[PDB]
Amino acid sequence: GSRARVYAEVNSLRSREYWDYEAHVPSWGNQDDYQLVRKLGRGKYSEVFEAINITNNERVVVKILKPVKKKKIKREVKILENLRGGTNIIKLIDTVKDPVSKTPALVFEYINNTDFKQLYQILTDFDIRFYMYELLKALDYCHSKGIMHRDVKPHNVMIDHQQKKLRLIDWGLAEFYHPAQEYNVRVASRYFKGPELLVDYQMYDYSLDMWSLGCMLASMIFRREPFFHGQDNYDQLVRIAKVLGTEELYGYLKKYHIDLDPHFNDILGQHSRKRWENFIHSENRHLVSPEALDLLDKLLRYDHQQRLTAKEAMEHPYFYPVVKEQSQ
Ligand SMILES: CCN(CC)CCn1c2c(c3c1-c1ccccc1C3=O)C(=O)CCC2
Ligand SMILES: [Cl-]
Repeated sequence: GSRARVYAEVNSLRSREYWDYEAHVPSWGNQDDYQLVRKLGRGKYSEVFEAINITNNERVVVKILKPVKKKKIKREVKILENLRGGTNIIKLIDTVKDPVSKTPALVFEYINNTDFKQLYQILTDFDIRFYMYELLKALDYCHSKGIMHRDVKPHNVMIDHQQKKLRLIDWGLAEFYHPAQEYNVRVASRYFKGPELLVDYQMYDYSLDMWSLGCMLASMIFRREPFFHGQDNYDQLVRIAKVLGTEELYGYLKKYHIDLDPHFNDILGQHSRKRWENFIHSENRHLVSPEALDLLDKLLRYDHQQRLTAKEAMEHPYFYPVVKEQSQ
């Protein structure tokens, strides 16, 4: 099977209530305290608004949750509440309901997000390190809290590039990691889906997020965003395999006794593992360092279990400038 190398027992060592989100009973505050100001976005299961808490004028984000089973709501809420105070995890300010419809909404702290599409083409090397480190803090935090985000992607990484403030948002796909639990591979967003998802390996873990983060890192340092630009989940793996190599994919599959969806036979082709330096060009050269590549190489590994953990990634020399700057 497969087990997270870290935080594999977080949840089992905690009270069941910590992870038994289905048993979680949110205290649903009154959404009437919030004035929706503007739609910020809409997901499959929610719409998100900038809002003002009219009681204290606090600008917040209200994520109005769509008619999904309350299980997923409880999951997100419980996860968010478990992650409360987690570094760079979006702060769930409150769980509120329209007091009449009882439609639940999550109130999050407001972040002035810098559009990642533009941001990622202008990040400096240090910025990337900085933000990746910030994101890793969130991931290490949530992983340490027994939670996989499972949808790490730029759209879920709010970066206020003015305040250098990063929040990992949208915990709606997040799940508690329980060793040996088989999870839905229909998580994350295509370009950020780890190979494990793409090969329907359900016994994944926090390291899925590290793949996604690796994808983000790759996109940031290489400025190819998304870095692995699959046209669909199949092609996503092909795109990955075109970089990480098909023999390496097969070794991964073999290690986890994964058999490919046979549809991959006629599309994976045969691809040598590419040197990450292959992605360096004049316009990203300044973002790419051996340390970045080494880190990336250790994140974008098929073998989810061999990917760096968030903490390991944070410990990677690539972030030394950030840590050094953090201290000094
Ligand atoms: C405003 C910038 N969009 C960029 C994609 C993020 C919108 N967006 C979402 C969420 C949250 C946000 C958001 C923006 C600012 C602060 C806090 C939050 C959230 O919690 C979700 O949960 C569900 C998906 C959408
Ligand atoms: Cl799942």
